[PDB]
Amino acid sequence: KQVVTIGELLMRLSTQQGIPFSQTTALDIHIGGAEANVAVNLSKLGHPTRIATVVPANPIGKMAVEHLWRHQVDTAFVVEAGDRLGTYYLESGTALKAPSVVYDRQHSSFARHKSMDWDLSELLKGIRVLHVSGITIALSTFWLEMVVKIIREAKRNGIKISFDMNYRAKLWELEAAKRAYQQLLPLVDYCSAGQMDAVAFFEISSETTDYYQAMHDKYPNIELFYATKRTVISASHHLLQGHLWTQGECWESEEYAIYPIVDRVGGGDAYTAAVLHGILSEWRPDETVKFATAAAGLKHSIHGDINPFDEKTIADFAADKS
Amino acid sequence: KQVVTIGELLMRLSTQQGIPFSQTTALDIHIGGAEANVAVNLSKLGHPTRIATVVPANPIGKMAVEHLWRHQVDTAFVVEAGDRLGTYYLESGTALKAPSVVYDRQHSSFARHKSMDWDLSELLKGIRVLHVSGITIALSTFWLEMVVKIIREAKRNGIKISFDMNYRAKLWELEAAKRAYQQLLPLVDYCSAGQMDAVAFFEISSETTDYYQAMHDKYPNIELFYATKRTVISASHHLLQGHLWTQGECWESEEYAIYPIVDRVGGGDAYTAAVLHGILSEWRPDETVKFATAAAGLKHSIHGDINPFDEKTIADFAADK
Amino acid sequence: KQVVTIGELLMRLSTQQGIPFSQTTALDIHIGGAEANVAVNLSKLGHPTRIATVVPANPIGKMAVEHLWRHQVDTAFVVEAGDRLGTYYLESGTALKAPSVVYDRQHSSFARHKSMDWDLSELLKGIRVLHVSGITIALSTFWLEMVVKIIREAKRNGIKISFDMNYRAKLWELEAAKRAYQQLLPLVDYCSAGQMDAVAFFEISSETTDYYQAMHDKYPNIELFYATKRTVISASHHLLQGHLWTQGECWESEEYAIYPIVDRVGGGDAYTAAVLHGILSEWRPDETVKFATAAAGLKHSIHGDINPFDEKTIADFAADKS
Amino acid sequence: KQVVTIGELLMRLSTQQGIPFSQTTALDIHIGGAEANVAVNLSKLGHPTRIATVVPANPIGKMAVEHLWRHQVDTAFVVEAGDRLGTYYLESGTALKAPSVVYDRQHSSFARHKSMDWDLSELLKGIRVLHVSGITIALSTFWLEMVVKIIREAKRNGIKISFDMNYRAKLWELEAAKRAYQQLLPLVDYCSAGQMDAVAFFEISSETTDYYQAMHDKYPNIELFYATKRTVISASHHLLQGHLWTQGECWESEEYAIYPIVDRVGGGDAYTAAVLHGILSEWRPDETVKFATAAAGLKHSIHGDINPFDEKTIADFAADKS
Amino acid sequence: KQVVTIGELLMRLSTQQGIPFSQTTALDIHIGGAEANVAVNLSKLGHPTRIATVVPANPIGKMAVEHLWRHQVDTAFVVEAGDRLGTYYLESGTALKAPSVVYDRQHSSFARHKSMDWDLSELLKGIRVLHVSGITIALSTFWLEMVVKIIREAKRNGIKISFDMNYRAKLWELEAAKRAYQQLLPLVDYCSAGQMDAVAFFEISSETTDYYQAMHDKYPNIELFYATKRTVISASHHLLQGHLWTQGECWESEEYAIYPIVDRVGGGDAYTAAVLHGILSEWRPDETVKFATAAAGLKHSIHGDINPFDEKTIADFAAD
Amino acid sequence: KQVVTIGELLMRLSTQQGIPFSQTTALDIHIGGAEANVAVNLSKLGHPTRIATVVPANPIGKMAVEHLWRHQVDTAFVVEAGDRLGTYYLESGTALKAPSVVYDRQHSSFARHKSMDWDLSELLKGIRVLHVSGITIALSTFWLEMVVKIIREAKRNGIKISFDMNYRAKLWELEAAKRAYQQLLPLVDYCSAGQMDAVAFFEISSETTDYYQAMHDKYPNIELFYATKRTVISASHHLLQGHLWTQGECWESEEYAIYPIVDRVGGGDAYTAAVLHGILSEWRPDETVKFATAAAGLKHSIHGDINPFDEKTIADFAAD
Ligand SMILES: [Cl-]
Ligand SMILES: [Cl-]
Repeated sequence: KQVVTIGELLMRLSTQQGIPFSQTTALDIHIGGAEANVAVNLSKLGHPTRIATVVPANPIGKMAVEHLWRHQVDTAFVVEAGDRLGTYYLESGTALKAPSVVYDRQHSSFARHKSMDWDLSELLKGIRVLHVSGITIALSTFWLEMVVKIIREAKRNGIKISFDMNYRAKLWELEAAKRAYQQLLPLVDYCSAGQMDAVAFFEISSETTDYYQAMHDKYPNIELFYATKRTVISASHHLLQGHLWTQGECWESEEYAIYPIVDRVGGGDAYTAAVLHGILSEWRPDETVKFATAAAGLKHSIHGDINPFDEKTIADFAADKS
Repeated sequence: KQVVTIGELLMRLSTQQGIPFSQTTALDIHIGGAEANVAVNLSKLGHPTRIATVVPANPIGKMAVEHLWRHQVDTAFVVEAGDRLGTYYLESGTALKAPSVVYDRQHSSFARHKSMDWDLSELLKGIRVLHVSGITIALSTFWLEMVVKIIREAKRNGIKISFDMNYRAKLWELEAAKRAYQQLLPLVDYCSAGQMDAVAFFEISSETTDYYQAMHDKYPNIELFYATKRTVISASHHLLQGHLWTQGECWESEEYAIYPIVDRVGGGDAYTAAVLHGILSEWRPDETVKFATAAAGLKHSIHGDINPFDEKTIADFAADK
Repeated sequence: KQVVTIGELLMRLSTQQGIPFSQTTALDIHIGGAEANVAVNLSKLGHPTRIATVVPANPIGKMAVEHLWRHQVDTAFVVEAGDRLGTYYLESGTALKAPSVVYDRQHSSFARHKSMDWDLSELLKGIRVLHVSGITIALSTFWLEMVVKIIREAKRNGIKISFDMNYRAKLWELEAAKRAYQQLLPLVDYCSAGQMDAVAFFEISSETTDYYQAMHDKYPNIELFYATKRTVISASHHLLQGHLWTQGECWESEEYAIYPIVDRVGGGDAYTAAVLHGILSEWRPDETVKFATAAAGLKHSIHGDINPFDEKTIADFAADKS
Repeated sequence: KQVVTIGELLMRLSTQQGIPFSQTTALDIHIGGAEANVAVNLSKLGHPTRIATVVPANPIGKMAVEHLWRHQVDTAFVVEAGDRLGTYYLESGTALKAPSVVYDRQHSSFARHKSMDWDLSELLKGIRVLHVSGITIALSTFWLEMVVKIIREAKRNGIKISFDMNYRAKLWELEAAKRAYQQLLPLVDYCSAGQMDAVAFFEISSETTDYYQAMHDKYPNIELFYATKRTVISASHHLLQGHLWTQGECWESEEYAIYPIVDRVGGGDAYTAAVLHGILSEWRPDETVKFATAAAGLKHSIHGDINPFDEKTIADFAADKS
Repeated sequence: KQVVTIGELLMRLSTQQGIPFSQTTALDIHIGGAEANVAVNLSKLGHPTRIATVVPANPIGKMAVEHLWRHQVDTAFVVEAGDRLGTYYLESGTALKAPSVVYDRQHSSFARHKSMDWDLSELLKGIRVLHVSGITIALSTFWLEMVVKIIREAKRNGIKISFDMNYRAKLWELEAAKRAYQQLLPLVDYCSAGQMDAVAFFEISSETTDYYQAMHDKYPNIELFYATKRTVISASHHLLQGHLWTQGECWESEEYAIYPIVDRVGGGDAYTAAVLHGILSEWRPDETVKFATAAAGLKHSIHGDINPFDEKTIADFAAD
Repeated sequence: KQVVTIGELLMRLSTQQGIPFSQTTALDIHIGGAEANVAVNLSKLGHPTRIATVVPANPIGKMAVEHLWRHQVDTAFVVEAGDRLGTYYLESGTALKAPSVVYDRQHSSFARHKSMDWDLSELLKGIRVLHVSGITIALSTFWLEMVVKIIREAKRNGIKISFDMNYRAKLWELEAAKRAYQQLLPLVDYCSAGQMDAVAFFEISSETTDYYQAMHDKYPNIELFYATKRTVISASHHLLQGHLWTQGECWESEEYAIYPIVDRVGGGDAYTAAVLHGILSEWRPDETVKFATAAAGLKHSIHGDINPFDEKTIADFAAD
């Protein structure tokens, strides 16, 4: 089954372990972006994927396109426009010192794009699932409205809608995010959202124990919720457990202890891609949460945004756990 | 003798020798900017310098400021504002393949700045020379008009004005630049301008042999012109010779053959700083052009934007070859 | 215009400049191979390409496959078989000291392969040119035989044949190579071959000034020959000039001086790809040889096997010299 | 408020993780020195600092000076003389293998210096605290007596005295050290001393649980002691807890678990500088000890000798652990 | 006391921490091999060592030889032949991700060797201990029979036989290996072998508790058994404890917690060499097991196959 | 034929190309020293060599020793003593910018040595040639006198004396040097010296054209002189030609243009070892000067102090 996604690619520029911005003489490059990571990760698990996106017509934009080709993501729907690819700087963290990020994504070709450049019948042909996150819709009114527009056209073709809340304080205030999420949520089939999202965006009280049930109660259209519970002990030591709620039941993976941590970035996108894989493969929910959590766990040992492992490697690891 | 400059600092991100953008997995970092480079270079030669500039209040902007501290450039007139430090990417060149650049300087804190945040009584106190380049005035109407205002105030106080043409095609059209240069040129004392500048912006004829003389006729206020003549044989082999015109005569250094080339970036800025150093030390024109060309030559052997050598090292090389 | 090729992919393991094997602590990796480099270089110039080849079903085989995806070479006709990817070690050379190689390509999946795993009608569907080199047919009788079949099949379909003599002493002795070449030569349209080839394989006396006219006389079928004239001054200083002969006239490029030299490997494949490009573009001879020599010259400035430049970048450089 | 310090700068030359001296092909460089590190760290926190020190008038000595500039420590009192900058080699440690050091600091300019080249009225002008360590006074009888002469001039002018025991087996015998310490301690206001110090140098029975109270009885002039309690589990796993004793009370921070460890070097200097910052800002004991332990903890995540964090970053971290 | 060994050297090509094969642009080089590592590690502890082995006459073969010179192993019995040095690729593991290997050792000079190029009275001259492992004998029948001949001759001379089982499933079948081990075990004095070995090759039921006693009973010729008990929590966290059995008593070290892990490769070879060192120095069994476990644990902190520490350093750590 | 040398090993710490001291964050390590380089280079050409030297008993001293083991130089005559290994820093040079050096060799274990810790009969056993340079004798009166003492014992045993003037202004003034050279020269068989040496230390006038003949006249015991003529165009472009004088003739190699230059350090030592190799192999002078000049030329392409090429590789290059 084929999947389409919508999202911005960024170049991440990272310091080496133990080196602060103020002492760095070189930066490691990684191409990534929430939705693009999900496309790459899905393609790793055998799903043909495609992404509607925008890059500048320069060598840096071309690196982003090359990243897609390398991981076999269809680039037919990459549009060339604007003046720059967005970037961010990441200062490595270890032990007591948390990673630190400086964004430089504003004014990017994507963020500034205001032109309807996609033939929807074409973008959506043969597609089973459409995936997008709250990062994209936060970038601008044009993007919020474009995404809704595309969601609706997809729903009319019976395409399933996957939505990753992915709230980023750095991108918008809780109230604006909330207004926007309330326009998307009634249109979603599969939703990545956790307890914090429940309280901030679903009017759920911090008090309620079964928040997934109350989230479904508010938006009965949502068949399935998925997220990880992360316990941050330090920048080098997390506990990680997958949750997947559907049909009135929460299914949980085993809890993994991850230490040390090579690179947590994209850990969430690995999880998301792995859940969608299980759904598309029509697995039982226990099988899906177990596989997806193993995938996200393994991603933490790999520098860069995307998860390099094939399905067999992930499955084998999930089976050793039990 | 103190020198003040005005300009934007950029972070350069470079590939390693022989590696194209498409295969690079890491980029080397260097902080620089034409006027900032001149400031640093002058500091290395014993001149207290300061710079009026703008950076974001984030760790990346802090990197630019720390670069100034490291090289003993006064930072009291650095202004924090905006959301980003401008950058550019540089793909290494060697042999037949020229270096290649991709700018990402737009929307920088400096470029977007529209606020008069400099106390001029303070900025210009104790100052002997003010230096600025054509890159700064190409960025916006505000910077063009801001530099003009500081210039006029500067002259009022008997401060000498050093102006580096530094036309960049990727910043503006010849016509726009021409109009702007026409506002600055009448205010300049020491001008870094070459043969293509004379044709381009001085309305000088292409045929004319004594361009410096004719440029001076056009703007009699300009006491001295300085440039290098670069012969580009390959990305790894240049010939370099310094020119310095004043009082009706061109003075020229010996011609250096530079090969291979480690990093030509900031080579012009090393020249510019070394010329200014000579003027400030009241050297003769022959001593100055000689010293400055040696400085520029040595810079080509050093990765990054600034010239690491002290006067003695530069002078010993110049007197050597 | 599509091109298909046949050839082995190797992993090159290279020392850094000034570091001999005996002092090296790390080796840089590059994937490459004469035909694959031509494929990749043609793709860089806008020609859809595909390649018939063999790699093991392991992570190292996979790296060769990923190399192809990265550069948009079709991999549908990559076959997975055998036990190892061929490799070779390269010790960098500078100034008086020449580069030095230790091959480790024996027993590669490609070299060992004895199975007819290609559907010829699929492989040649929509193909305007078939390219292959002396390396491939030297590897075994199976490969010589396979190349012959495929050419005869291509020839019947109106497909042009491109052939790189690419004689390698390490792979076979003159006598064997010559008998092999004598089967292919009457079937070639475009031929990369130089004076040593003429003397070695075209039966031409070394006393003949115009060897190209004589080689053409031996084989009136070959519509053009191409090659570079390399003057080795040192490991860091070469002169390079392109030749292209067709219809009774040798056309020459300017002679470039190349110093220093970053990486000469694949310079010949850059030249080949560029010449084929000019042919498929139906350019004039003087334009082609000018373009292709610039391409090959620029390639010397880039680590690894393939030429990273686009057409406009090469053509801009070619037009600067004169 | 302004601080003066006295001490030698060293160039540290470090192997990479997991690489022993016998296999290293490059060494990473860091400039440091107990007192110099304290100066840099104070300056990070807003305190103008200056340092009386000696370096050779050569490019290596210059690196030491440029390190001071970069971190805005006043260099007006750096004296150029002698033949060499002291160095030491540090072999990385991880897990069971402890870091290993080899000093190459004898015969340095600082070590051999015998000249009184500092105008004291200028050196002590506008100063509130003078800081020095047992490292400096161990280097020579000249430095021992020079530090004594300065502290005495300082004390006349109403300046507080900060002393860091910092006993080094490598530098001297306990008894000689003991005798030197007996000259300094009666003269100190703020002492960095642990229980090891208490037993070895303050003649406090190792039975004694409240060693600070006994140390105070011995030296009633000492207003407050400070130190970290370090529990070494391995070279990659330490527990760290700050202690600060003043007017009859010991005040503790939370105990931090640090793992892995990036670079413990200079962690004590980060603690020392943080404590002094708190003393200078007139914070309460519990504030200072909490802030300083956090500063020291974070330093462990950074390669090199100095702490790169600003006050807000440190304060925010400290506030999160509560 | 001098030690001789027999074994193949391989070049290991490794990715850096956190980098998969698919993204690596360079590979770090390490020379090693089970028996070659034991030889180097013994030399580190003051024992003159030598190794019977085969490398190609090319620059890569030469790297293997210079590795031996660097570490003062005698190379008089290195033979040059064949076409290639065997290699393998190692993809780093950290935390949940286990390291992974791709072997490229087949058709190696050592593997394809069929020529008896060693003067045995010279190779064994002045030697106190002969060491070899299950890796060598698995490579070819030629090597199996070569090793047997050499053990036979070594025994006539009063030379002690050290054997490391080192079963590698990739090299041969359980049944094929069982039959080789049966010809060797009756000839062994010091044996590196664990509970899995006891069940797989000594025909002991997985039931028996005191497996070493049962192993001794099967082969009363074996004076000492040694092995580590390793508990893998993750790729970055192992527990490690040494065992040494002799005269009907097992002797155990303290259990070490190792984390993170820099490079576990050659950890067992470090253990083997240190045990042999203790035996040759005539230490008590408790000193030996404690010393060798310390040695093995420290090796985990060092990139590469060999243990760079001297006796004093290892001994100081064991005592602290 | 075996060779003994006497000299100090230094650790060289270098910046990478285009990086000045002021911006470097790491330094590359190379072990070397004029005489130690000669010993290593001779070993590469098949001669068993040994070196009398001193290093500290610490891990840095050990790196110097491991360097010798790796290149098969005998270390039985390395003595451990004192507090530090000498070092120097080298700032890379390219094109117009010459490399720049800062020495940190004073107070080294070797520099400060004052104890006769060598059994001369053992040091010289089996030796055909003894080599030393003006660097060693300049370090202290102890080393000057110790070098003479060893030379004399060597001559009593028919050993040939190879001396490399190698005057270094950093180490001593011309007068003191000349004094010392005047004790050594009457004892030398093979001498590395050029025209500047002739004027400076042989008291030849800068008028004489045939300076070697005049130098021989003064010291007829000197069978042959050898040196390179270097023309420095830039830090990345040198011309190099070898000279070799014997039996009243100067033999010159072809002239090599070297560009770019990877690392000139040890270039002279490569020349010296290759010349000695030719002498020991009893080659004709034209064969020797051609081979040695090629050796020295190839060295310029290799990072570090020592020449990695074998004889066949150098000979093949010379023949082109
Ligand atoms: Cl770690
Ligand atoms: Cl170069």
